[PDB]
Amino acid sequence: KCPAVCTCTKDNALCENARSIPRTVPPDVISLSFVRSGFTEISEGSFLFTPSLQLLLFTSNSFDVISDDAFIGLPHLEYLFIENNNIKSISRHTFRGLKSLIHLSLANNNLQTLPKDIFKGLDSLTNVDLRGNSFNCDCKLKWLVEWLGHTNATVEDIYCEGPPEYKKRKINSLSSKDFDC
Amino acid sequence: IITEFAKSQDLPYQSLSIDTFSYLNDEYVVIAQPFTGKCIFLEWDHVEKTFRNYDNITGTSTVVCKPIVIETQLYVIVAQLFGGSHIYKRDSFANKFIKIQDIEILKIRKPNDIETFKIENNWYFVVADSSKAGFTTIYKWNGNGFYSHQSLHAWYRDTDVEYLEIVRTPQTLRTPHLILSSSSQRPVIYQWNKATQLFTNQTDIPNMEDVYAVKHFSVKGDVYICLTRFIGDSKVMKWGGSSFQDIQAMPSRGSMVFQPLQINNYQYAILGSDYSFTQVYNWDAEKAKFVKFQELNVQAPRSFTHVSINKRNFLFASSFKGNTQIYKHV
Amino acid sequence: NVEEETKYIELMIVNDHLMFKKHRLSVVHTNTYAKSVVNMADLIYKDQLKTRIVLVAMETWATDNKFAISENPLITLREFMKYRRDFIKEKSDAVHLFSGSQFESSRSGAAYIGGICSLLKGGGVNEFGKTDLMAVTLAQSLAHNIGIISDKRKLASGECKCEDTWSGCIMGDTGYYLPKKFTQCNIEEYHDFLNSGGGACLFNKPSKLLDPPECGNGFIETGEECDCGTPAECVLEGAECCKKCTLTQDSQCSDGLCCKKCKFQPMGTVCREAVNDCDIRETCSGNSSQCAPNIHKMDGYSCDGVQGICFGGRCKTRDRQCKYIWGQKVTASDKYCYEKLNIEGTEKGNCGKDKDTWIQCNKRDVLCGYLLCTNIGNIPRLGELDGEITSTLGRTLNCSGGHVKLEEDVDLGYVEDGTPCGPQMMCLEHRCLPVASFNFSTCLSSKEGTICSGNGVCSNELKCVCNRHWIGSDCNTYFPHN
Ligand SMILES: [Ca+2]
Ligand SMILES: [Ca+2]
Ligand SMILES: [Ca+2]
Ligand SMILES: [Ca+2]
Repeated sequence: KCPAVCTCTKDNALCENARSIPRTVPPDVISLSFVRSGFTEISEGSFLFTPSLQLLLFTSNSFDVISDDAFIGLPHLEYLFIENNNIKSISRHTFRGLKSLIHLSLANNNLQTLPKDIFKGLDSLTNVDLRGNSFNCDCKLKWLVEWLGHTNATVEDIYCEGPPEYKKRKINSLSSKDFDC
Repeated sequence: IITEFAKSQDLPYQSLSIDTFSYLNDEYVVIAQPFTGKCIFLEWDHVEKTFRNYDNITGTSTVVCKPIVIETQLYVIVAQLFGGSHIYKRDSFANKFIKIQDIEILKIRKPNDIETFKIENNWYFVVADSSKAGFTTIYKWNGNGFYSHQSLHAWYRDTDVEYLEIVRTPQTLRTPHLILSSSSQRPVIYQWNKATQLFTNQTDIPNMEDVYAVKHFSVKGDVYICLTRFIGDSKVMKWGGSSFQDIQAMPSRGSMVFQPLQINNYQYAILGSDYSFTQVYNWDAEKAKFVKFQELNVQAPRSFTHVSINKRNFLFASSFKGNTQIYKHV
Repeated sequence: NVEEETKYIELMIVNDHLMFKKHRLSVVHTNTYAKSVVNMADLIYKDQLKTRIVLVAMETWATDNKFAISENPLITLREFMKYRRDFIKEKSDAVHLFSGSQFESSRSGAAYIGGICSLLKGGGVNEFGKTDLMAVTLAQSLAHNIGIISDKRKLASGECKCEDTWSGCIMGDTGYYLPKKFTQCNIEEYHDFLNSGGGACLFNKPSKLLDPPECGNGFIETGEECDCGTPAECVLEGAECCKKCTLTQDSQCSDGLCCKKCKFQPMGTVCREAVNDCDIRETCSGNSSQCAPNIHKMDGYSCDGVQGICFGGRCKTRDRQCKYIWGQKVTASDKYCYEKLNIEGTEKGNCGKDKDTWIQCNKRDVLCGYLLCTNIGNIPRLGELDGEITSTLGRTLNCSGGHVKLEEDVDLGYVEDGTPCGPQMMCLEHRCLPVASFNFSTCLSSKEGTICSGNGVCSNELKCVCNRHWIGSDCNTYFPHN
């Protein structure tokens, strides 16, 4: 049933200060949240037991590493809001299997770099949010420039925080060849 | 010292709308409880320092209970999803509510919001009808009842209606306006025609699609509006004289309410969330924008109402899935 | 029986140019949106109606609209059905239009009542909205297609009421709080429609979908040999037959009516008994996991006694029409009413609504004109009274009628075409015309003026359902066997 650490509801659970990922959450919920939780590492197969999740949210957490392909068992997840956290490392294959994700948020995570081809396979994406970050616009970030210039999903404006010669301009305005590094 | 919202009471029932009014030099609170069909009236206990239950109006599925005070007489507009909507009058002699009028079921079918306003010493209320068959209708008080005045937005599923007064700028005076929010449509602004006594000149608010609700506030003579989006970006816009221009955008995760509140000449905005915490915003006068102030833990907030009692300020948060909460601004 | 089996609506969705525009001019976005709508509608249907909504085809009008979309849902429905008859060629149970425009009526969509499994009526039109709201709209349109209507008589009489006072029910007008459940009367109406022979095309399980195969969806597609669906309910049936979408050594099936205990049920066993007179019993073939598709007698056979002719597997009479329009207590009025009212009458007996002189029905057969019933109430089960109820009086007979309309221009107050006005004699357009005018097809018969060489019933697909132990194609050779 509902964990004592989570303030669940009929179709929504709000796990605050949880030190581990709940596993016995009732299968009637379609929205799970994690605010200021204790666990600092999302491992593979942490959401297999809850196939009814249509919305997943993380806020104000502190994450060291999110493991490869951590969102298996969610074939109906349409919204994924991993925002306001402090993630030191995000894995390339993290969003594997999310063929129905229409909205994905990675805002205010203080991220400085993103692994190459992390958004591949998300054909259903209609809105990607990446504000509040400190991405370094250099030779390790051609893929995001190309994807932003080639994708059709609505991505809001984001700003560079890398080299002094690439300060305060839209990555959408960056060119694939223009990378002095 | 700094201010903050401290929890005061937990009322063990769900609610959709919470309203306050002044009746005979006393302050009252009306709570619409959806699943029991009750308009719960609360009064301030001057002895126990609590909000005591005052009276009840029994319905079937009540979404709104709007109180209207017309010349020291209290009328309550009760909107019901089932069994039709009715109008009640407070009979102070017997200390009970008497049903004085019935709204036609064919006209108002699926109400979602009621807004009351006064134009030139005339009292009106607008019901937002969320069904295609039912139209958003304006009712006018003629001295002994409320009768239909105008239907506005035909074949649309209106979810919210907002009354505000803004200065269009070929002029200098401030004129009445109505803003209608409907499903899958842009918000619509109506302008009051003094000659024909009707709301005319339908105009859309651009770039804002599927806004659930609009609520306005004033900062030093400038009128702003808070735009409510369920999932996406809730926005604040400023009236430029002929149109609204974006001021800032806010992350919305299950947001059904974006309420501006003015407490002790301080401008606040509370953005609800069904999937995360509820964020209270403070207006930064120097930056002319809202800044994060505090987080509230309320289960599926539906409305936020400020109550002032003999220099004590209370915040009523209506919870659709849990216990409606009362906060104190300390 | 018909109520425990699972029904499958093979649905095809057409997105017009406005719906294409509403999704940023992208085909993939429109397809994904429509798939989500169909999936939520299927979720609504499977729980209560025991029916699956399967999306088998789709087309999007990326260039422009093939016809003018009107703000009237009924005109749009008529035009879309004409287009589907003339241009759409995919095989499906229903063809519904997803329109990006907004209709100027009380309804978010229009569909033909009981018109499923029909080329001319099997479809509807729906207007754009939120995925959940538009899923509800598609659900109610398909419910109209499968004979589910909001019974005005019982709703006014309070015989049945929606159990949800907050969100209402699906058949009612929709507000912000969307309905989720059908009334019990809606379930009963669906069961009555199924028991009357309707929806005979819903008993085949789709083999090809628009979705990539999933291990546990339920449908056996290419490559897959067995599919019992989700393992949660696979324990009840098919647990020992299919595992991980793979056969368990010696196995013949995964599920199905014609296959028990992982073994082909012997040929000749009954998988579907006839629901009425026009239906044909289905027997297992001995080498198939699912029962044979629901076939019935062809259009032309006699049902009940002599008062009805099968049309789509359903008996078509005047008493049944009276009950369908007014109520179960209502019965067809006596032939005395017809022969003494339709010959000479105004607003009480006629065969047309011409304003000049109405219609003076000829005494050849006046059973094809005004529908006169007995014990007619004040309001009909469905439609709208175009006028006032007729009331006309050695026997005294209560005799009444009406002018109920519907989604089309057809007047329900007149006798439906195809109703028997005599022996070998059946109505057509307010005129009792011979059966040869209807141009009914026949199976292969060897004798003179017979059906399948005498012994044998001609099915709806124009194949001879031979009698017991007659293997021959035209039912001519007796082959003993067991
Ligand atoms: Ca309002
Ligand atoms: Ca079929
Ligand atoms: Ca499959
Ligand atoms: Ca059959």
